Amino acid sequence: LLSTDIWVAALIRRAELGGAFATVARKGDARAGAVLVKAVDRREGTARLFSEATRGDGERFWMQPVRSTFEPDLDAYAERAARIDPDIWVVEIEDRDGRHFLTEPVES
Repeated sequence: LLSTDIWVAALIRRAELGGAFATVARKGDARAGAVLVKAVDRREGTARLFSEATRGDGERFWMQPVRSTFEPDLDAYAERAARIDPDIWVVEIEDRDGRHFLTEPVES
């Protein structure tokens, strides 16, 4: 369907327009690479990590494959994810409200 780099450009653009700091921490495969999104809440001093999942009808949503108030656990997960999948993208978003700027549904 849509090349990952196009989707990543839209996410970065949206986050930057919202006042967040958004950067590509790992540039994966342009056309079909999976994406990890690390959303850091600057105010609460906490962070979340989102990975891709699908519903029994093919609809895309975001799941949290690891949950921790200790940010280095999310960094440990991202490093392992890039060994498991060398085509993976990692996008880090730093926002005053911890917004992830994702348009697809998210698992709380």
